[PDB]
Amino acid sequence: VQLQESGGGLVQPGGSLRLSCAASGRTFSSYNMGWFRQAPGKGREFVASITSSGDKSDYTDSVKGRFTISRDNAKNTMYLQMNNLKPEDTATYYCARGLGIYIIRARGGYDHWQQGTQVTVS
Repeated sequence: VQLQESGGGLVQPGGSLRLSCAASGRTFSSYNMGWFRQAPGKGREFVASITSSGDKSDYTDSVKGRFTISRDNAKNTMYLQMNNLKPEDTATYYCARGLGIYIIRARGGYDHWQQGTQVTVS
């Protein structure tokens, strides 16, 4: 296991949830880290990602202004703060990471994947 997700569960529409993703401190700040999500019968949609240093981040259009990705390199933990949650956001959320040489938007850059956490908006 390279990545361990926390957070998830049930949320009311308009509510908030924080996801987190931990990895080893040895190499933590060498990797971009992001979140993808998957609804049954569909593919893995990019949600957000953040560069190794935390200086750059990006988001899929439908979550801009609602979700914020951040990382605490000191604590070896990355976060997705999900605010104003909507039915469209129900999915399994996967933490992913890839070497910092990749641009964060490159799907092909994500080497490691967590097991996923289910988020259901009531």
